[PDB]
Amino acid sequence: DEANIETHGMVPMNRLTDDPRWLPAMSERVTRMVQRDRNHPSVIIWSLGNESGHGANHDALYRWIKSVDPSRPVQYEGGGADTTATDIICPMYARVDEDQPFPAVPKWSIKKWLSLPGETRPLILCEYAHAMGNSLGGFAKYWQAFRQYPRLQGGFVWDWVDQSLIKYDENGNPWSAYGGDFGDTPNDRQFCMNGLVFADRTPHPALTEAKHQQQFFQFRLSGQTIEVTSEYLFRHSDNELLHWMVALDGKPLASGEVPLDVAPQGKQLIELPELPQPESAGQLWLTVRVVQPNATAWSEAGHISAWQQWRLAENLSVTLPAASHAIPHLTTSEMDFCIELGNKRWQFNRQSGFLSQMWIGDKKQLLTPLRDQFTRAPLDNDIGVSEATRIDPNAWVERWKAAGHYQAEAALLQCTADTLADAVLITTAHAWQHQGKTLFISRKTYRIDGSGQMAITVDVEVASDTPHPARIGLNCQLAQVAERVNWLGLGPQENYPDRLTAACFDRWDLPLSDMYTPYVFPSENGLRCGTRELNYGPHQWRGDFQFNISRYSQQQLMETSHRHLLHAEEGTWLNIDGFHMGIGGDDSWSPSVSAEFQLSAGRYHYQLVWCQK
Amino acid sequence: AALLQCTADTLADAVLITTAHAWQHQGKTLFISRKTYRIDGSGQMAITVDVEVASDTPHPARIGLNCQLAQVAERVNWLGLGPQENYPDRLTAACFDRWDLPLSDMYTPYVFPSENGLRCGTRELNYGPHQWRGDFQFNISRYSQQQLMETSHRHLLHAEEGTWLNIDGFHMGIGGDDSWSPSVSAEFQLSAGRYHYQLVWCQK
Amino acid sequence: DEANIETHGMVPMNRLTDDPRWLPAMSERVTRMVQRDRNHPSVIIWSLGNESGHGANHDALYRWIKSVDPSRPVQYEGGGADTTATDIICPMYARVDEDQPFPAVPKWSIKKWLSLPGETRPLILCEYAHAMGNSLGGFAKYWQAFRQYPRLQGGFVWDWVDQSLIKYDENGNPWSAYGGDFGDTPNDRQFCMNGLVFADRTPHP
Ligand SMILES: [Mg+2]
Ligand SMILES: [Mg+2]
Repeated sequence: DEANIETHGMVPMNRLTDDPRWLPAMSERVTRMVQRDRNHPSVIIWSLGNESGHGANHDALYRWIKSVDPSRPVQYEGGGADTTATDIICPMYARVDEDQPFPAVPKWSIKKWLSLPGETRPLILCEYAHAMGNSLGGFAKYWQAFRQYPRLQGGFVWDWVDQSLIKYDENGNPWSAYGGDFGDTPNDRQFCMNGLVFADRTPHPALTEAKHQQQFFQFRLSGQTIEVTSEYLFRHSDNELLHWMVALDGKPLASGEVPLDVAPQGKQLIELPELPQPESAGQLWLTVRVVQPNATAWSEAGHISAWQQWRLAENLSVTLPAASHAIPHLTTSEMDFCIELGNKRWQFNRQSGFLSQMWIGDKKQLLTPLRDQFTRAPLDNDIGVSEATRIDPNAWVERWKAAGHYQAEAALLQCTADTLADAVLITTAHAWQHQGKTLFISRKTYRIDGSGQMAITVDVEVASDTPHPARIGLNCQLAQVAERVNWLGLGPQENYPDRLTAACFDRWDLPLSDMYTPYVFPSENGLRCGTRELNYGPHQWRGDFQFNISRYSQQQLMETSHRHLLHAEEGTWLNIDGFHMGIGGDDSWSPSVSAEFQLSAGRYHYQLVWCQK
Repeated sequence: AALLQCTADTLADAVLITTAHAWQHQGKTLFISRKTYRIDGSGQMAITVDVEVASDTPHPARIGLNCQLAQVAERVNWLGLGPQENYPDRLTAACFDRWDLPLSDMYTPYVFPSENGLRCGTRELNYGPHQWRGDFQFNISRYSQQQLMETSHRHLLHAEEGTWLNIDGFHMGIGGDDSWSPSVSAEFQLSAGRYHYQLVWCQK
Repeated sequence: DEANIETHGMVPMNRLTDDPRWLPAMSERVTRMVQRDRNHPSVIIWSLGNESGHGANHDALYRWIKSVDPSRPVQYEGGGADTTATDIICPMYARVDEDQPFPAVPKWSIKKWLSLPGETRPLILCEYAHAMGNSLGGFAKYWQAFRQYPRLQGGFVWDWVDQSLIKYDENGNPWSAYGGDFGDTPNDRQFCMNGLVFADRTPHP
């Protein structure tokens, strides 16, 4: 609970608090709270105010709470969260490993706070993990330090529900309004969402990550025994059933159910029976989940609370997919390479050096040719506080715009034609320049198998002065529209290379509209990671990659502002990428992507195989 | 090892020979490797290697290749890091510059004979009439690799004929903070599952 | 500086120390040190012993140093390096990020020592970075934490010089001998080097 004080506008932020002419008007908002809310059993921590500087009055009211009710502690944040007007330390937005110094109000690192000379109090965070748009990246690193150290205690997540308002058009259909669009000046135009769910209510994708790291059971594997440990403090395990399943490539072999009962703060060992070993290639996966059988007051029957996955002993493929008896044929022109095989054929535009048109039928498979891609639509965690009038150089979007990633273009260097005994090999190199400075280098080889599949190998090379690029991959525009998509990898939600601790590796099936996640502010969405097989319509893709298929393009998400003004384009845009950047973050105005997950190797490699039917 | 496949290819300006291998033991397949050989028209050679490691056997030591050259020279010339030795976990001391030394300083005689003398992060290697380009780690020695494992003292080693040369792509940190428990930290182990490297042989 | 006490063989390692029949023979090796080395300006930290368990005698001599010379601190290692017989924490071979638990004598992580409930003293390591053969790997990670945190202070490196002995063959040429090759039983055959330089002297890499 909290009184009603905030003075976040004055210069400096302790003018109306330190001056003692304002003591009567300020001490009628704390006294008349305590006399209203002191019988209830729920409130355990009082708090004075938020973002109002430090002064003498915040020391004056503190003994007034601590002298008329001694059974609860008192918490206060502003001024650095160390002063005499508090009992438990509570910084806002403090990082985990790195630290940043300011004049006169530092924010030290969370492991460094406790070891300063003469410090004994605990530490509960008041605000962490800002959550606008795609966020809650790097969330898993907090919940290792929260369980290893004894004296850290946890934190509070900003914020739960959106703040949107509705408004009607001339058709009668509504659309969610935001910020300063009613007709006021001035405004701030994006900082009103702060969403973990929508305003309906209907859950974001970002919630099911926070469900997983906060679970009440912890599991650990050893040999052939599984170990279950608890995290309750008062309750005995009355209704819990364990549910185990072994899996090979989407085909089940063994399953079972074991009843469970653990003491508080105890341990239990569960012995697994023998499991049959397969003969073909594959990685054996093990999945364990926890199910309640009866209905409580706050849940129905059949609720799920905890899960965990591991990798078991495996076996690797030995034989070779060879061979077939069909031989491809090729022929040349001054604009196009024509490589056919029976019904199916391929064409190569000379000047772009790209795949111009692929054929099944008598049917146009594609419109836009096969091309590399090096960027994304700017999310909220890299737009900063920059706008069209005031600029800021430390944000990511202004550095990329400054160097010229969005503007640069390619120039061709070399394409050669080769004919093997069973295949053909077409080699092509490219380079991207801007204002006379050479940005990026790429070299790729195309191989056309005799069976019917295609083998593509890519070698990219990045200069060391320009800032680090967003993605490394390629995209295209398919012409047919289907109903469902089928991927073999991770699911069922979305996930990024920094937020992937929540999924499990299994087969999944969904229709098309669930892949697009409509945010209120339109940006990039819907990448699936770690997959090994992709199936859509009549087409097939194999390798190790990250992907997203969408109805919408990539440029139109960058240009517009609202979510009700998007229109559907024809065809389906498909985007396949090799290596990708974490999103963070812990603030939204300073960059907060951690250094381990950036893209700074200098050299990279990836391989993929196209296939029909 | 057991061989699987080798094919011969003739381009317009080059030739391409493709070869795959696999290593097994007691009926369980340990390691997989696939490599391509390309012979340029200028005089140089281009070699590309793709290796693949199973996920149950513990993590291997190095990933590379070695050979036995027949001529003996006086000095070696490398372009990269120097002048001492360095490993991928102990490399904060060198600087990136040209260096020149005679042969005997490359072998560091410990009293207990073991592995020694890898140079890391280099970009050019020159010894005698030969030339190697890419991005790699290397050591050239008078001694073999097996005889360092077998014996016990340092005064009982004898010199073999020729020069053994060893070139490696990716390598393991050594630690450590104890000597009875393992102490190599988890960040510098070799657990990706897939790896890639490329190198170019050249004469004169 | 250090007195002359080590009892690393008995079972358990506090038999000859906790039993008070051995107090006179043990308190003639600390008293006659302090009266020999107290005028010099170089010594700044006294130390009782190494690897000898914990008992009552190590609490008994501690006030005897801290009552006849108050101008220097007193350091002691064994038993977990937390007990009442010391003033500055000194674990041996403690790691930096991961930790390993033992029964009854843990070795917690070096950033985790200072944040336990009711702990205020500094921390100087007594032994770190064992150095036989190719070693001193991962050494750079200590010297980031030594400069970021205020209250850590540094450590001591084992060991400086090799312990080799010479012996002659029939040719007259020498070779460095090690361990149990003279003709004794038993032996340990590699743990005598611990080298940062050779025995000449000539520096390691
Ligand atoms: Mg405010
Ligand atoms: Mg000892």
